[PDB]
Amino acid sequence: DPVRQYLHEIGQVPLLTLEEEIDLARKVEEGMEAIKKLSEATGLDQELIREVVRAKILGTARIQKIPGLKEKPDPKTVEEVDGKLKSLPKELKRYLHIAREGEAARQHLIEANLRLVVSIAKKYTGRGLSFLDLIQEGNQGLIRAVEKFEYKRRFKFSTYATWWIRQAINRAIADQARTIRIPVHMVETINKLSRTARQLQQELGREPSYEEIAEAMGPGWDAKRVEETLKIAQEPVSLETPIGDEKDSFYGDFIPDENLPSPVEAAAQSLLSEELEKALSKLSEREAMVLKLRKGLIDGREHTLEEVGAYFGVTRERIRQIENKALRKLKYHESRTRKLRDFLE
Amino acid sequence: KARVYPFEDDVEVTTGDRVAPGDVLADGGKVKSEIYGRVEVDLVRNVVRVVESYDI
DNA sequence: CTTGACAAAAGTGTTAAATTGTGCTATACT
Repeated sequence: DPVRQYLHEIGQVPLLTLEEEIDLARKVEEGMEAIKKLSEATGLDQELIREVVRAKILGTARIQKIPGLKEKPDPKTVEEVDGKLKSLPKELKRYLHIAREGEAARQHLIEANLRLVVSIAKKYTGRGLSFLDLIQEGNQGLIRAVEKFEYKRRFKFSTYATWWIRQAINRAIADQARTIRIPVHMVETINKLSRTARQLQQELGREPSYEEIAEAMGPGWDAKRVEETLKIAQEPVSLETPIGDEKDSFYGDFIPDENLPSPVEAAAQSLLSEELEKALSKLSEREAMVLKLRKGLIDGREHTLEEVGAYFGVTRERIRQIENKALRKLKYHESRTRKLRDFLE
Repeated sequence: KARVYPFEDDVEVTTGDRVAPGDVLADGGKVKSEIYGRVEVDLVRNVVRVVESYDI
C-alpha cells in the first residue's frame, strides 16, 4: 500500500531539535565551503567535485549509470575526477571528508524535515494530485530550501522550508492538473478571478456578470477578457463519460470521423478527377498541359505564370491570355453538356 | 558495534569504503584493519574506525 | 503570340508588444 507506505517510512526516522538542526546546517555549509576550497586544488568547478561526492555517497553505480543514454559515466568523465584529487597532502585530503560528511548531513536534515513536508502538502490536495504526488514535489521544494537555508540567521528551518514547499507545490499545480498545458500566470489570474467571483457571490446574494466581476478585477478587464480565458481554463472531457441515464452509452462512441474522407467522397472526388480529364482533352496541346500547371494538377505544386512562360518558350503575357481563353472555351462545353455542372457545393 | 583504529598521517580510505581483515587503513601502511565492514573515517577523533558489516 | 508599364499580392527584415518560464519569500508551522 503506497498511502501508508511513505508515512511509515518517514515515521521511522525521528525529527530534529535545535541542537541537531543547527549542527546539521553547519555541517552542510562546511562541506559546501570545503568544496569551494578544493575547487582551487585541482582547478575543478565547485559544482563538479560536488556531484563527484555523490559517486560514492548516495549510490555507487546508480547515480550516473542511467540518466539517459548519455551523462557523466563512471569510467570516463567521473573516474579521472575521483582519482585526481586523490593524491594531495593533509591540508587538502581533509576537505574531502568535510565534503563527505557535509553532503551526507544535507540529505539527513532533509529526511528529518520530511515529516513536515508531508504534513504540508495535506492542505494543498484537490489539485489533481492525490497526496503522494503533492508530497513528492514538496520534497523537491524541501531540497531547494535546504541548500538555500542559512543557520547563521538564527531562523528555524521549519519556517524557511514551508515557504519553499508551498512554492514547489503551487507550481506543480499548473504543470500537472489541466490536461491542456496552461502557463503559470494564466492559472494565477484564473485563481484571482475565480476568487473574486466566489467572493462577491455571497456579497450580492447571487452570481455576478462578466461586466461586474471583471469590474472588481482591474483595468482592461471587460466581459471579454474574463469570458475568453474562462474557456481556456476549462479542461477537456473524458470520453468515458456516460451519456444519457442508461448503462450502455459512452461519450467517445458518440463522435464522428471526418478525418478520413467518406466513401461517398472517395467516389465524389475520383469522379471529378476524371470528368475534368475528359472535358480537358478538347483543349489545344498547349492550353491544356499549361492549364494544368497553373492549378497544381501536374507536379502537384502550382507553377506561376513566370515559370510556365519559361517552359513553353513564350512570355509572361502570352500564357496569361492562353489561360483566359482556354478556360472560357471550356465554359462553353460545360454550359452545353451539363456533365460537370454540379459540384457547385 | 565496531573497532577503533587511531591514525597519525592522513588516511588511504574515504568515509564508507569496504574493507577486509588485513587491509591498509591509514598512516601510509601502519594501521591495518582486522575486520570486514564499512570504514567510517573521522577527522576530529583521528580514527579510521571500522564498523562490523558485510556489503550485501 | 508579344513589349513596356505597373497595381496588387507577396517577401525579407527590424522592432515593438505580448507571452511564457523561473526563482524567492526566513517567527514558527513536522
